[PDB]
Amino acid sequence: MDYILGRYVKIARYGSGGLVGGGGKEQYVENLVLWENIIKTAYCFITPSSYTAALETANIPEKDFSNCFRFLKENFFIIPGEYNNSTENNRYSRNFLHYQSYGANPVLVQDKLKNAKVVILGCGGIGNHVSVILATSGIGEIILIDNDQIENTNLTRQVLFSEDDVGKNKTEVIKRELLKRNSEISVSEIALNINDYTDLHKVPEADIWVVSADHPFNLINWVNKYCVRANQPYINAGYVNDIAVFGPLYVPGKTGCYECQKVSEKENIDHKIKLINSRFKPATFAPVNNVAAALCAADVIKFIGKYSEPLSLNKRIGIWSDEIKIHSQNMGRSPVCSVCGNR
Amino acid sequence: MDYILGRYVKIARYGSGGLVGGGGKEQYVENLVLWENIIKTAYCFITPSSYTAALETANIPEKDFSNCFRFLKENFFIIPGEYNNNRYSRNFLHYQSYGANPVLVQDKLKNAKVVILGCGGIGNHVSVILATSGIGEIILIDNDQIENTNLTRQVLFSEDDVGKNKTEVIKRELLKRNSEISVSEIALNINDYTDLHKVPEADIWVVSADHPFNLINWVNKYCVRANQPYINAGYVNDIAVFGPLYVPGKTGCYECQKENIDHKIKLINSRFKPATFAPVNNVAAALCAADVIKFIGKYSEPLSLNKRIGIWSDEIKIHSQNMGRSPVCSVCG
Amino acid sequence: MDYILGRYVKIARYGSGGLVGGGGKEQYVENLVLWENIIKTAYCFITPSSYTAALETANIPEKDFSNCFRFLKENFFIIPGEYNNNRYSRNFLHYQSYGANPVLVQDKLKNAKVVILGCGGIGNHVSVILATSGIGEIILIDNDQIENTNLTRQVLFSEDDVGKNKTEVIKRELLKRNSEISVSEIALNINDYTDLHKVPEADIWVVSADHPFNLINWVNKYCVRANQPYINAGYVNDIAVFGPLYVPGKTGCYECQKKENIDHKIKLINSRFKPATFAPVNNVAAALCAADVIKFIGKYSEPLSLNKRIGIWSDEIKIHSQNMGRSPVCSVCG
Amino acid sequence: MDYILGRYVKIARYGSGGLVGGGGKEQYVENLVLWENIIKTAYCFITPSSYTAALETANIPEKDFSNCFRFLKENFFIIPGEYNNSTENNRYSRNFLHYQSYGANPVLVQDKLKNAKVVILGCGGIGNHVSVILATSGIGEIILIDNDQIENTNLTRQVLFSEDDVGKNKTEVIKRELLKRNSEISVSEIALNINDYTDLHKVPEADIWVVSADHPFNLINWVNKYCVRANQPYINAGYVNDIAVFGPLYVPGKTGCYECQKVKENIDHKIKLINSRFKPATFAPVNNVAAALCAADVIKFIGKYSEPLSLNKRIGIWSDEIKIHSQNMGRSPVCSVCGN
Amino acid sequence: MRTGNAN
Amino acid sequence: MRTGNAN
Ligand SMILES: [Zn+2]
Ligand SMILES: [Zn+2]
Ligand SMILES: [Zn+2]
Ligand SMILES: [Zn+2]
Repeated sequence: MDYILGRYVKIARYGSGGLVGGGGKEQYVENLVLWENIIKTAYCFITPSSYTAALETANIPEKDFSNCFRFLKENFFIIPGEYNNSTENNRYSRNFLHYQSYGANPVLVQDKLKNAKVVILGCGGIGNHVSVILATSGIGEIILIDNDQIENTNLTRQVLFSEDDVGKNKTEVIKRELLKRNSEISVSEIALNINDYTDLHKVPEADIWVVSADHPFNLINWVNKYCVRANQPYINAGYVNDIAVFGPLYVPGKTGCYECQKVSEKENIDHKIKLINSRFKPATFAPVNNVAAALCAADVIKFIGKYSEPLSLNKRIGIWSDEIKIHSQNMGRSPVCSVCGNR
Repeated sequence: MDYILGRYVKIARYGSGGLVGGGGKEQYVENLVLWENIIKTAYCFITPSSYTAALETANIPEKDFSNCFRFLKENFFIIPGEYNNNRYSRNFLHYQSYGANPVLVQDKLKNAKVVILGCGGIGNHVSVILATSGIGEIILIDNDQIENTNLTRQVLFSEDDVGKNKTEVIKRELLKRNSEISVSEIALNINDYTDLHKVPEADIWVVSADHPFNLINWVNKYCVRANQPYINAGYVNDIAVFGPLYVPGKTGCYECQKENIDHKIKLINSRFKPATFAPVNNVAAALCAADVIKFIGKYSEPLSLNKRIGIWSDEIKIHSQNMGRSPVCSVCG
Repeated sequence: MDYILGRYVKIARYGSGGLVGGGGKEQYVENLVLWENIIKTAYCFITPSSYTAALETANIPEKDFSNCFRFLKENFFIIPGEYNNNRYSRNFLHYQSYGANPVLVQDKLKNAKVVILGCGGIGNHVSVILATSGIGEIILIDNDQIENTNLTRQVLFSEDDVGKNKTEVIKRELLKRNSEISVSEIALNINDYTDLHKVPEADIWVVSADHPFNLINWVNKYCVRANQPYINAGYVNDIAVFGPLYVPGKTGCYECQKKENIDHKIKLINSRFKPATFAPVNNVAAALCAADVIKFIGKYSEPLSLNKRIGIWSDEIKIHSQNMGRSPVCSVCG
Repeated sequence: MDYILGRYVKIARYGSGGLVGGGGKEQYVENLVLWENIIKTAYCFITPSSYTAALETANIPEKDFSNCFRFLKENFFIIPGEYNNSTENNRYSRNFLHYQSYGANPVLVQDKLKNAKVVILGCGGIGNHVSVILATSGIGEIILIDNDQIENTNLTRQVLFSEDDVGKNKTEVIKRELLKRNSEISVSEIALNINDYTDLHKVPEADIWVVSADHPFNLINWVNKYCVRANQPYINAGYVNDIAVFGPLYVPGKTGCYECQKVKENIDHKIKLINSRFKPATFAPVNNVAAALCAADVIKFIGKYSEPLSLNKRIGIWSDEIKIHSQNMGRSPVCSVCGN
Repeated sequence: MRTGNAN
Repeated sequence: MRTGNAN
């Protein structure tokens, strides 16, 4: 069995030794002689080589080679050579490097993506962006669920839409834009907006529901109730004005649900509150929408792909746009929950 | 002068009083009587109203009405009626919520010129947000063709487009989206420093190209000597990076803060391809676009002034590296 | 298999023989012949050596050498050469001295999450120990602002920080000190039992907020039902207190071992209560709390406060332990 | 002639009667009637009140009031009303209930601190922790003595240091950090390591020397000898691996000194090599314990409101079992150093 | 000791 | 304890 050095690894002389790899897996090795040995060993695996065929090629002690080989293999800097057959004319080539860097066999991850079915419940700015990431990452089946028409004020965040698309159904437009980008995948549309809780029975079972429609106010509560009963994974994403929000990612039997961590009367002011709130329109900002959409999609890809833990497991995550700030809200499982208890 | 309640204000009974606003400016008012007075006050401004008319209309004590009015004014929950009004309608809500006059912001965007230096994943996303936000002129600079592998991160590109100039395809998709803007293409990759003189002066340069492996250093030196604002955005594998935003004389710049081993490293690094991942690409690009919009709009401080900001994707993490001005930096001062 | 003498070993001539070791493992060897045989044996392992090779190197009988060897090995005065492998270097000697492999302990810390429920005197001191020891994720929970009065014992805070949120400033200061870790903040004070649901699952919760007076009773009850390990620390005026370290299914809980006009008067007096805070007392509670957390997660030594509430006096030379073992009749558990 | 109930007093229904006070002074009163009377009495002093004014609001006979009053007074559960004449906003006010509970006037303790001078000899782990406590409690002048620079391994115990401070002198960084926390005090630094005994003459006179420097092995023997000759008070603090150690606090003419209770060629070579390789198994919790209790003794020694624990004692606190022990270090008239 | 912790 | 302090 051959191993091969991942193309996503880089190396720098730093401090006393150097750095190996880049991004989150980047390792600072303080020992010069160790760092030096790691690169001599790495170099032996540029070409797909079994441990000893690569060993017969280096000029360091056999036991020293093992330490360095252990470091490289554990950090996924070298990988099984089988992991490296994407046709090279394979569209998902750059995605394959991602999967490899997490220690996964990218062909198996890709196949899970191919076999998955994702419901996009809401086709606004978040649905737009999530659906396109998913299509181009090769999710095999996407069901678009929205009954809204395109408006000109939409064009600021809703990335798939042209000026000429104003007036069309969002779902019809998303679908053609998706099939322009990946003709291999399957897209269907349901002309529906959830207004009853019973409307949710019209939503088909899928690997996951991506829930972004904010109307009505308690859409998420119905979605959550329905999905806990139906054993149906979902992820929520959205924004509150300038804050981008994603999570929780609900996984039946595994995570907490939306309700786990959850425990006016004067009529003259109750009416004032309801008018003020009826007039509400979010201070939409495309960068906010997009960060929310992007992280939601990453978690969908990880959830289906299985090669890394999604970030929004047991958490609702808020990213601020006018400060450097991420804050999570606890949505871990409560044994006293009124929705997902079931025991 | 009239005031009006912003459409972005939401109100909720909460705790011992209630919430007023949403997002970063969300305010928790511990006192119920106060919260109820703020509501009565805000209701007076649903349609534009002067301070005196609303004092009469809200039937509450002057000392209480004045406190609630100042509260709402200070948080830009009510704003001058003159700031109220449209394809950028929603953006206007955003600018209003920072206490800007949105017409004046929009005018600044309409009259700006932005260089997109690199038209891969980051440039794609940034250019589309800038275009749909109303930046008046966009100059795309890249000489690469579209490849099938591009389609995972490069949102503007279709299958029919593999083979064509990146710059070409970006331009027509930007113009299908916002026709009111003007898009220039410059068929150029920066293979020597001298090349930068071809990149035109602009309000800002967005610098996204990761070719070669020393480009930001070249760009830094040029924009320093040429009094040219720029912003960097990229990724290191699974980490999204944006910043710093360099402002001539106002901020810091990028440079403020054995043999047989050597050919081995050089070779390995020569084989490097980044582990790209669209969600990461999109995060870096979105936050870069926000900073560009803030820089030219002037309504809020861009996040990456004096900072290089990383966002991780395998964990919940933002981190900024200090890049404030150095008295003894080689490059500036 | 190489063995090596740990660097924390110390030897001195004393009484009839001498001392081998330093600290709690220090041993008085009365027999001078045996003491000398121990040192001649230790000497063969100053640089790492296999048993057989050191035996040939030492000029003492196979019988004595085996014995002195086992003496050194069982006291972790000599350790496997592999344990000898840096930021965490002095912690490394600490783990070695307990017979642990430092890198394996360090990996357990790296992989742990700790909730710091309360970001005053104790939280300040606990969180900085945990962060610089390499605890991987720390969750800071407090809704308080820093006051000029905090500075006496809230060591991470400065006059320039007066007015900012404690969580925000702790995070900055923890990250200045170890950029390798992750720190989270939750802007929350526990003013009702219900608020404990906002506090996430962790390896252990470090509980130390002065108010509400019955916060530890709410925490105890929440943690038993949630199966959440927690440790309490604080003080009763001049007495430093830490413990119990509650471990689901394993220890007792905080509740296990324990007139009209008067109750009114008692209630009034007690409601005016302010503790006689003193940084030394605070820092002692916090340090020994943090030691129990590191031991609890690192699994190299028994935490002291398992089943125990421990008081260290500051005006007397005195430590006293109260037994908090499981009770079948406990109102919360059992 | 007003008395006030201290805020630090708590009472508890417990056992047959109940508890009065919290901490070292906690008293269990077995008799429910007497304890109820102590409550009724304490309640009369919630507001600043003379004995007779308080008595006037008591509903108990005078003999019982009087006994309960004397009980509260002797334990400092009630204190002179003027001892409470701070501002709740004074930077040092937290500590003030601490002083009150020992029967001291906080204003006066605080004045003693503000006028004191403390030499910190050794700016490692112990020095870091002692000096911030001392700085934030209001010791008026702190002189920091160390020639070492900050490395990366320091960061486990050396609380005032950050990653950014690596390469810098310990004294400069400590000074920057102490003045950030308390800009009302004075901090000076001397760039010195005690290499020879003679070097000790370069260390200034002060109220007390806090001695925790890292090298040589016999630094305390030097410091002891010097301080005995110079009539200089000092406190030693440190650790022996997992045991936190503080004491003795040496007071000229009053306490014993360090040397007071001091009781083969090849083998000796081996010992000497083994001992030259020695490096302590440092651990922040142990460091922090030793430093805290050292600082406590320094504050009491200068503030004068309670007796330092380590007078005539070297005190050990174990970290892997529940154990404190003291070593007798009282005066020997026969001592080689401070004797005859 | 016999009484509860302040914090 | 029976040996001198490290620092
Ligand atoms: Zn639930
Ligand atoms: Zn510069
Ligand atoms: Zn119990
Ligand atoms: Zn003596």
